[PDB]
Amino acid sequence: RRAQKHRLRELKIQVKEFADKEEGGDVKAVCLTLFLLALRARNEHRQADELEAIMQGRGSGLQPAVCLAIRVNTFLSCSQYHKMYRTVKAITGRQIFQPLHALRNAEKVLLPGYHPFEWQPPLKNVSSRTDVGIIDGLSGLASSVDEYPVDTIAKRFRYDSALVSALMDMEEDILEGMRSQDLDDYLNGPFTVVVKESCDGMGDVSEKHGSGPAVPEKAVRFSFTVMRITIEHGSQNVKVFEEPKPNSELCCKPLCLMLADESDHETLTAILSPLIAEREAMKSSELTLEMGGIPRTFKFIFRGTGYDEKLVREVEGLEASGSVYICTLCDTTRLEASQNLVFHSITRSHAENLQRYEVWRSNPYHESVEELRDRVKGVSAKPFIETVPSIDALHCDIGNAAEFYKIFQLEIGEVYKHPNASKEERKRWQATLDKHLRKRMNLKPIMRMNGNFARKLMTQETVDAVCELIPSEERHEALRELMDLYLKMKPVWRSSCPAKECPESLCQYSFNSQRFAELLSTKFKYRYEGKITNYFHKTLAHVPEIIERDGSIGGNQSGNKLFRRFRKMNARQSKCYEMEDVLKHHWLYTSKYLQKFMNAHNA
Amino acid sequence: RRAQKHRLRELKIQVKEFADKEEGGDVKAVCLTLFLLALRARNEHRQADELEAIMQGRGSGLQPAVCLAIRVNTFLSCSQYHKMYRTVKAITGRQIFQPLHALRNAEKVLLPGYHPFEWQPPLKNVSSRTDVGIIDGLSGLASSVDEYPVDTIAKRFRYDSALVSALMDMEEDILEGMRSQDLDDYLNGPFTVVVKESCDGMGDVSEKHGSGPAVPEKAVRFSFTVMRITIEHGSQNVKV
Ligand SMILES: [Ca+2]
Ligand SMILES: [Zn+2]
Repeated sequence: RRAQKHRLRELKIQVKEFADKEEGGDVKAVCLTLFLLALRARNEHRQADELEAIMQGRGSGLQPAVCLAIRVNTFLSCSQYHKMYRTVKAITGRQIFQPLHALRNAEKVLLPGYHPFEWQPPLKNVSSRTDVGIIDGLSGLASSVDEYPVDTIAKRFRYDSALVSALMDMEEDILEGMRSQDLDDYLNGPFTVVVKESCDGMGDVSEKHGSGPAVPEKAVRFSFTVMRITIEHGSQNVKVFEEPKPNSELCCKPLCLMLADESDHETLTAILSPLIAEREAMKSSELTLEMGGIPRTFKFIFRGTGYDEKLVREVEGLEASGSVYICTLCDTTRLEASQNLVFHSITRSHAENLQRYEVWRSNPYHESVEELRDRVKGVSAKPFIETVPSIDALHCDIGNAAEFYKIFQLEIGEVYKHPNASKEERKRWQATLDKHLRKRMNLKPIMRMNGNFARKLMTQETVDAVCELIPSEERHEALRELMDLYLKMKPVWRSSCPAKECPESLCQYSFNSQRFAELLSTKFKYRYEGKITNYFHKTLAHVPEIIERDGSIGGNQSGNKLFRRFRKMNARQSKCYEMEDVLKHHWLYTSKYLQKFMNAHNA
Repeated sequence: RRAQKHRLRELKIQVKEFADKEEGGDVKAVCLTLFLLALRARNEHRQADELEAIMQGRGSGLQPAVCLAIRVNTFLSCSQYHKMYRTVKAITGRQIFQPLHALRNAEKVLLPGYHPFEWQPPLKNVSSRTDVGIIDGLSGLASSVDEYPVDTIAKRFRYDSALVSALMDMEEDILEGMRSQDLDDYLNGPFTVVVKESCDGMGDVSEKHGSGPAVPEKAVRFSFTVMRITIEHGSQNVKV
């Protein structure tokens, strides 16, 4: 290049002097065009569009977000990716991948705390500094010796910044969504965003090959998911964005992680309370953003539905499990639940629960303990988290089949004429049923019940096989009608869109459930022993109100295995940088941008 | 195109004159090196050597063996590799990496038990097949319950297979050494090879998590190592 510079210096002076005498110092672009047409005179057009692509960079360039998605999805550490990059860079001569600092900039553009924004109300008790990332989850606790001891490790994001980064991630999708729904690319807000709210612990995360049992080491995440986005034009609203898979593992963006027990109450609420404060400050605010070159405004709505049963009974203030109070919507006792089957409503709310707890504190009528216990309907603790509860179809049909197995046990028992039996007589009845189902169905019995055995039990042919063993075929007709009502009721909560999929089955729901209640209360009037499952109470009573409220009934070892993967593969030690690392890599794993690049094979 | 051609017709005819007067109708290399010098003075050299590789004729895709090398050296599973391969194929359009078929093909090429060879002695108590690799280390130890009971799993090669495979992939090294130390390629042997051997146990190799410490399971590899290849020609020998 030095001797080429010596042979080409005069020509270089001439081309730069034409550049500054025609364009004004634009030697690069004119050099591009003259070399391009110098190749175009030899009709090698493949190389011409190739040079267009490499000046475009969209050829074999690999924009750093793509290889970042590759490294995150394939679980590569830094040294190995550096090895792969330098080896392919050496063997091809061209630099097809990217180096590490560009990868760090490409990940710094996707973390929380990068884009600017503001809020039309000034967001009381929130620091308006706009470049905060992973902060300490303890919000400045009091870890000194003279204080209450707490040895947990919690790392969190601020709520608003993570919401902002999630919206900036789904920016391109919401652009093409509002294009596809026959509207303009220019449109001010307000976009109203409905957000799923969830929390769950992932059990044990310890890995000890020996040294006895090491540590139980329970931990728990707190996460959210953007469910749907909507917008009006004048008075007509439109769903501008809907999510296809709500409960999947690729759309659960985490706020905070802590290594703590799920039931360790005070530490849990002490870490989770400032995020609650941020949520309630955010409930009555207005976000303003600059995504599509123009400002947009945002309101928000939060649905706390992603909780499980033991946790919602714990963090709202109810009894754990051993009460007479089983319904988290209706105040029906266990006594009345066996008695009244469907005629209830939804009567539990947050503010009245606060009022009931204040009644439990004050005790204004100086009554005794048990009448307080039935007056407040199981309210014992101060409520501190708003939560709208729901169900899932696995618990519904597993409670159904757990009833039905006992129904067939009493049906082979002929217990209507044997008012008592020995327990081992019922064990022999059960064992004859087991031999019977193995000899007819070829089914393998098991004491534990999962969704699989429960789902493959409910067939017309198996209920035919079990009613063929019993005489008095009015019993066969009774279980036939009963199974018919069951299979009618099944795809209602087994559709995920029952307002649209099976509206005929959605209608006549109170009609068929009242029929089935009349069947169980009159014909099979021997199950009435007071034993009733809360799952069954929810399937009988609390179905259609949940349906008209939401419209849906929409993987245990999922977060924990992935958490062990992140902790073991790519992590720093000392228990301080570790949680920041797994939190950051989890947030990078959960981006819509990277997954959208990652599954490009289907196109 | 015709507009900028009209704008730069003087430039085209000017460097046309300069190409005829400097190197005699050599517009291609002159205009190319002008682009290279300009875009390297731009200090954005990734585009520059990309254009250099594409105008030299450097191939985009690569050998299967290099994919095998980087896969082994990074310790990656076939699932994640296949995901990476299909993503780069979907993004780039053209294919650069390889799928698993040619990988396993070049693998069994490089594996022992594939290439023919012979022995001038007949090698008593040794089989005649040249195409057996991995076998049981038990050598037909009947482990029925009526006999002495063991449980030690043992896998092994055949020794001569390992020797000939080690020779065939050090073949390029000994070729370069023969070209370095003043000889030809058309030499015959007998090449004298010095081989040391070793085995050592490694202590526990187990990750027991069902209940903690189950068994200190001790394993042991047995291995060989070449360290010297020589040839004696005429009077003396030479460490090739
Ligand atoms: Ca040793
Ligand atoms: Zn209820």
